[PDB]
Amino acid sequence: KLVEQLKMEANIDRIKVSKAAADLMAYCEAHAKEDPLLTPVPASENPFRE
Amino acid sequence: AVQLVESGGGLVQPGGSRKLSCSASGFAFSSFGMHWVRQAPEKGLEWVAYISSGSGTIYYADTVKGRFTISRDDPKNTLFLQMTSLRSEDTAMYYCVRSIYYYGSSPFDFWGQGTTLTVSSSDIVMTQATSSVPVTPGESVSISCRSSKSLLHSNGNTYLYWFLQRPGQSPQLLIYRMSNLASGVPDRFSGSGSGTAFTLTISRLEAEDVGVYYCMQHLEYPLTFGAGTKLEL
Amino acid sequence: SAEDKAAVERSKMIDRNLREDGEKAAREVKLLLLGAGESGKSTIVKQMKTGIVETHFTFKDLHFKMFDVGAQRSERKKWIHCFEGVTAIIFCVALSDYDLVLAEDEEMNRMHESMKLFDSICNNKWFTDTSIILFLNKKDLFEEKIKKSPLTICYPEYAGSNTYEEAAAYIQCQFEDLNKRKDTKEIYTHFTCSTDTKNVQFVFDAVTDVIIKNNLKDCGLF
Amino acid sequence: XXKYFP
Amino acid sequence: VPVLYLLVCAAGLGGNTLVIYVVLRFAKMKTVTNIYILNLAVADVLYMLGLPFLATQNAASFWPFGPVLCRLVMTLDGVNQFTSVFCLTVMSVDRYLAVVHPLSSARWRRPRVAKLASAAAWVLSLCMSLPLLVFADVQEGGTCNASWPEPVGLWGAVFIIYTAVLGFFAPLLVICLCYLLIVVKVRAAGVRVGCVRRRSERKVTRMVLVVVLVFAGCWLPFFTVNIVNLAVALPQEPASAGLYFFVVILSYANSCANPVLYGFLSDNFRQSFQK
Amino acid sequence: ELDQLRQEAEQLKNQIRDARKACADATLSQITNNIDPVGRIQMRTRRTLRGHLAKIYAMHWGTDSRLLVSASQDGKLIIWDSYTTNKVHAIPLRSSWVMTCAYAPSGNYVACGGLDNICSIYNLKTREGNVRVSRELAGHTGYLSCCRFLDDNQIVTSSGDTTCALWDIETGQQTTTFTGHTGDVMSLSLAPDTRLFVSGACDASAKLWDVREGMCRQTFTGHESDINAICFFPNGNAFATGSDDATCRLFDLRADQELMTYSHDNIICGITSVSFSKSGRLLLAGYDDFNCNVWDALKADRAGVLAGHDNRVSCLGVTDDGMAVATGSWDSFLKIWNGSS
Repeated sequence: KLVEQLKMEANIDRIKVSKAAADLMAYCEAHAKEDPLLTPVPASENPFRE
Repeated sequence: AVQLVESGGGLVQPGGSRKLSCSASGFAFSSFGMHWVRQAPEKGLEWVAYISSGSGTIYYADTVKGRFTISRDDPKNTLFLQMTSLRSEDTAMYYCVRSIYYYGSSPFDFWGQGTTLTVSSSDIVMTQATSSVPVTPGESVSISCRSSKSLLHSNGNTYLYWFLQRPGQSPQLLIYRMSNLASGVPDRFSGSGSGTAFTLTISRLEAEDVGVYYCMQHLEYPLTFGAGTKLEL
Repeated sequence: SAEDKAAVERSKMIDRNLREDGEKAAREVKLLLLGAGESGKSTIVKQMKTGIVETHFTFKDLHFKMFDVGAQRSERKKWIHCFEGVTAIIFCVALSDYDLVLAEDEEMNRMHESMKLFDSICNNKWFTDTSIILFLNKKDLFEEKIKKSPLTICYPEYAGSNTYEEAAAYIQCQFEDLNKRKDTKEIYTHFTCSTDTKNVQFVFDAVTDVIIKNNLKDCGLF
Repeated sequence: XXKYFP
Repeated sequence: VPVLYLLVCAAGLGGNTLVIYVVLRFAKMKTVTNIYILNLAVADVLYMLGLPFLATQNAASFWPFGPVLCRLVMTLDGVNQFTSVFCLTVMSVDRYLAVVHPLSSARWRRPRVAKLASAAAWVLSLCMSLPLLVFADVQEGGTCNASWPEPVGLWGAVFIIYTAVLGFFAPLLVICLCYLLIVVKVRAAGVRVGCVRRRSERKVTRMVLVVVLVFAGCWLPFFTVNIVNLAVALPQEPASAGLYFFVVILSYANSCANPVLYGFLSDNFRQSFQK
Repeated sequence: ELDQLRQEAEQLKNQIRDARKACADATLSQITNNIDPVGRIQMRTRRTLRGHLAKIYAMHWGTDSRLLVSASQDGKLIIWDSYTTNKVHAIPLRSSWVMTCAYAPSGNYVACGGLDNICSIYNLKTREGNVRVSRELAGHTGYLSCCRFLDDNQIVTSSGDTTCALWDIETGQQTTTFTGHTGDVMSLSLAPDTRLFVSGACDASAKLWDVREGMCRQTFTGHESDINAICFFPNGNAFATGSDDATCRLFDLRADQELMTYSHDNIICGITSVSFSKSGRLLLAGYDDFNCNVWDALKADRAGVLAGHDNRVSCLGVTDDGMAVATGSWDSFLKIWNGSS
């Protein structure tokens, strides 16, 4: 009962990861320059210029 | 519950000395930097002295350098200011104002009630031609000041401090850093500007909002005040 | 700015007060308490005065800090490494629990469980160099418990002397030699008695010994 | 004497 | 003999540099023991730097015509010779603060205080080397030998006796045998109440006794000869010159054995010695 | 009865396993081939927030990406001005056994969580001159393992017991309790939308939950040992878990499959902490082998190392704007890294 009513609660939309890789494909541009780690940031905007 | 009350003021024979005691309660003064601000009658405010959190940094007024000394004591939780050789011009309204200095803090927030001192018988300069603007309550009021040099520090903080002095009361911080509202102040007050050009904006004027406005600079070691806009009935 | 200078002064004030607190904290000796059930961990937190009991029993110029943790009915893997820096581990074993098998678990006279616990405790990667105090919790009643039933169903290899000398010469040695790393760490042992202060004097001596040993490893001469 | 012969 | 002296000097310099690199260049700092080890290592390697200058003993005076003879070498060498023992004494002092009084160490020991004591030792280093630099008489005969260009019967003797005072009187006879107090206290109380096996005796002896013995043995002849010949002057024979040929090497023995024994043989720094 | 329940559970297990494997082919390695693989981050230590004197267990940044909170075994909680390495606040703690901590969305309550089983909340921007404890969230039996913040009044905490709970700070009572796990719940993360929160446990399984209701949305499995670090993807519909089995597994919120298992043969030690960069591309995991590590989420390759820590790196977090990363460690140093070029 306790596990019978909780062993299956994911019936929304079964989709393929290969088809859903568009998430990362578009995230490559969603955060392209905002994050300094992937895209080399200029040192002027760097707040940690030691 | 914050309560800064001053004592040790009144009439003193010329050439004497007096100690200005600021009693602090309702807050941890040990983590707060204490200032002393003067105010000549029918005139603007003026700086007496300042002590940093822990007494590791001190400053003094150019016109009171050496003559005035300021000493705090955290055990007893009170602040002292000893002055010697009281001149005739050393007659003004003295205010005790706290300030905590850390990132995003609120310096010059709570001002004391103040005590008066009377006697018997380079730096930043203010250029304010207007000092009395009769404005009727109800509509927008725009106050502005002038500064000698630029305010934008490499830290990005334009250290401009606005204050409102109510008739028969103590000054209150309206917008510290020229852009950020203080605590316990209605949102109708506003202030914005770029470097030397800035202004203070109020959407609506209340009956209690009457009072003389003031501007303060904190970029350099001296904190020069000035005679700001005064609002009449 | 004058603001940033005051912020830096405040940060230096925090540095000073915080270093003072850390140097004071350093003087506090820590003792993780790991006796089993029915092991008189109580007799120890009582006469020397949810989740845990950080008993501060600083008594002889030593800032003692005994963490009695027996209320955590949870896996010990992910909170025992928090005691990496600790002077000694005060383990408690009930000697009288040498013939009482677990009613539900059907254990081996409630001793192989204690032996497994001691092996697990004395051989963690986080307790290689941490000394262990061992307390014979119920030695006083073990003399009576051995007069009617002996130590033969569990360990027939024991010699037998009909006295507590046999107890010291049968199971205490087994607990001592169970220490795999006999060089890095020392296993102090004591009989948990009703003495007013010996039960804590042995602890204090073990702390002072581990302390000196650690100081010898601090000035780069050990 | 010193670091040499006397 | 010059080849052996050069090899010994190079080995000592390399060992001290390795000790400094493991302590300072490996970021293994901000500990008073590490700071003291770094100071002693620097003092010993800098002291070593003067040995190759005196390694070529082919003529009376060295090839430099003054700028090196008494201006720099015979001043820095003496200063370092004093400051190395001045770091050994504070090493024993720090040992006493750690093992014996751990209840006030960090109150009386901080990286700031360690740097303060290091600078104090390095500044008392030139206090005795000032006569070796200001009162230095550039001698056309010999490499360099100053004492006082004036009355050496008293001035040179006073310098030598005060050198002995600053090299053996306090720093050995007090600090270096303060090490024995640690082993005495351990043998008396640390083990007797706690356990039965004397596992805390042999290892600590094979540290304290060996340090005391090596330092005294390789550091005593240099001053015993300088005191014996002060009154009973040693006659000039090739035997005396040959004896003095290796005595300086044995004086260097202290500064080449200190980096390996004082801060490298113990496992605490041996753990970080690798990589 | 019991046999019937076991049969139903086995039948349900087959259905969910087949559904997870029914995602077409989905050869991750074959299809995940893009032209932006991080070669070497080589982040240098821009600042060293020295001052902690014990193992550092948790660090959390601020909404402003400038103030960060840090918790260590010394019973100290420090708010650093990472911009200029200044200690804005130093809150002493009643319990020196913090295992996790956080910053309120208003960065005004930096409540942490420890083995005393209570999150004591600390008011930052108070009228008084000191930071004081406001309310303690008592009612947990196990050790608090991830104590987070939804808003100024809502906090959800993970405990040692196999149950998580959502609280009301004003009243101090659990408005909800989430009890679906079986073993020691070790970590818990909040999605950006603050509608679902995913928590991992020692049962080698992670489960989402609904904050409003109190029912687990769905479960995920696959780890061979106990989880000790979980974090939400910036997208909000994904998360990666760091277990003691020396691997990191990425699980989508909807799909029950594993995107990638980040591990290497040379590492025989588990992951202690996990955080994410604002790009959803730089998974930084604090391993037990005395140095942090930087994993990309696409190629599942070690695209960076942060070998600046003397002892085991125990916590790390990335700013809200991706500006920095403050990896704390058992060597008591918070190294704030920023890439330079």
